[PDB]
Amino acid sequence: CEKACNPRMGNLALGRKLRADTMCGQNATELFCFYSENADLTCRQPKCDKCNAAHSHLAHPPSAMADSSFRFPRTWWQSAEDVHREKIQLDLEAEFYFTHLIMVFKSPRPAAMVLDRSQDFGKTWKPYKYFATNCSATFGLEDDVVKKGAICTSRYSNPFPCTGGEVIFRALSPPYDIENPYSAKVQEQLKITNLRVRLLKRQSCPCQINDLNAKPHHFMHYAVYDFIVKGSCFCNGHADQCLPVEGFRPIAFHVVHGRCMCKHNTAGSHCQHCAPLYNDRPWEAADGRTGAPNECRTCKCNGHADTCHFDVNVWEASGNRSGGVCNNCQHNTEGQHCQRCKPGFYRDLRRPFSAPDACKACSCHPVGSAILPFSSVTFCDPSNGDCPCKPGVAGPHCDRCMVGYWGFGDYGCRPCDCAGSCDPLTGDC
Ligand SMILES: *[C@@H]1O[C@H](CO)[C@@H](O[C@@H]2O[C@H](CO)[C@@H](O)[C@H](O)[C@H]2NC(C)=O)[C@H](O)[C@H]1NC(C)=O
Ligand SMILES: *[C@@H]1O[C@H](CO)[C@@H](O[C@@H]2O[C@H](CO)[C@@H](O)[C@H](O)[C@H]2NC(C)=O)[C@H](O)[C@H]1NC(C)=O
Ligand SMILES: *[C@@H]1O[C@H](CO)[C@@H](O)[C@H](O)[C@H]1NC(C)=O
Ligand SMILES: [Ca+2]
Repeated sequence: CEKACNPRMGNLALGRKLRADTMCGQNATELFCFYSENADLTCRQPKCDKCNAAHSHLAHPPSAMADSSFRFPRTWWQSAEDVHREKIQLDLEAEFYFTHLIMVFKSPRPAAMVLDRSQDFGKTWKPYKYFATNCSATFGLEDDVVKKGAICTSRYSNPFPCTGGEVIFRALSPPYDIENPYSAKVQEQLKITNLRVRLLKRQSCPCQINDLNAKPHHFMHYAVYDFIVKGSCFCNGHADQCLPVEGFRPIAFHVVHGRCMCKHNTAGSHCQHCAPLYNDRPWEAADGRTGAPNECRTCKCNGHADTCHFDVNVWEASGNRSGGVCNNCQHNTEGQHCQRCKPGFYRDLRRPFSAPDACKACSCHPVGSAILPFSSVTFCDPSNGDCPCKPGVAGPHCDRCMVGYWGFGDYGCRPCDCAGSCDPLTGDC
């Protein structure tokens, strides 16, 4: 995934549970009929059949909308008899991009219905598009067939055709197809966790029943062949392939998954984060317009840290060039970039600094080593490991009397008046 990228588009309906308030034949078996019209608007002979939820070959559950839209016999969900207020809802186990919807009614399309989304797993909902035979009379909204931008539409509400009639909504409206698809403005429109259809009123086939040997009956019910929800895994443009989301058990389908295989040194379920060691500059979504990747930059830690965090104060201090700060410096290092050895250690020039043994422990003798005020312990020079010795004490470790001194002790070494080479133990010449 070199440049800005995106996973494959697909029907989010597949593999997931579509829910509906009701379905025909909930209790016992039920006779049901369908009525459509021909060119002369005369009612056709109604195909009738039995419905029963307990049996697969008679049931019409909501899941019949999420199945393949091209199988041997067409399948459809069918609500209980005599119901107007109905709701179809699709809950997603993660955040996905929703681009455009296609419903396909077997019965006549509803005289009124609305579509909306939840961006926060069902806590809140916000409209997408209203549908009615008259937007002004039903919802007090303008019709987009005239207003060219309205939120309501009668384009998909005509009783004819009484069967196979489709309802459609496209999130990628003229304003949203241009510009960067990952911008804040577009995410507001595309990103969703749920998708809900609320049917408000049924619609009877207004065809002429002249050729009918019997009056219409057992038809007051909703019916939908397919609930095609085109969309894709959301990854902020830092991925082109997704795996299953943790804890998700799907139900002959081509399922769309949500867990992003993140690229561009990003991380998180949707690449919203930077990789743990790549917080040197602020995260940013890939630019679909520009095609720019906007990939996370690594922190400099000299190989003494595997994690780091951004810092706006350090960021501005560098001149907006770098702001990473290494977390939990390993190998006895200390710096912001783990670039120095801690006190009580020093640079081992024999080794490279990136090496684990870059810093070597100090061997300052506790008694022979002098201590500075406002400190209770001696630490060696980090550059060469030389400890500051008390008077008369010598060496890099201050662990023995200087030449010409004796009586190693907590106050250094006494000068031997030989003078003359000393025996450091007794002071004899
Ligand atoms: C939608 O609005 C109404 C309801 O169907 C209808 O418009 C009526 O008739 C004329 C046509 O423009 C309007 O001036 C009246 O105010 C409406 N009367 C009522 C009682 O609503 C028409 O069916 C539709 N078309 C529109 C409004 O253009
Ligand atoms: C990089 O941009 C500027 C420095 O050139 C940083 O300061 C920002 O300045 C802009 C105006 O140019 C303001 O709108 C921002 O509010 C400033 N940021 C802050 C944190 O005060 C800016 O911070 C840097 N980039 C980022 C992402 O912080
Ligand atoms: C099934 O019967 C019960 C009454 O005991 C009640 O739920 C209703 O009449 C039937 N169910 C539906 C969904 O209509
Ligand atoms: Ca179907």
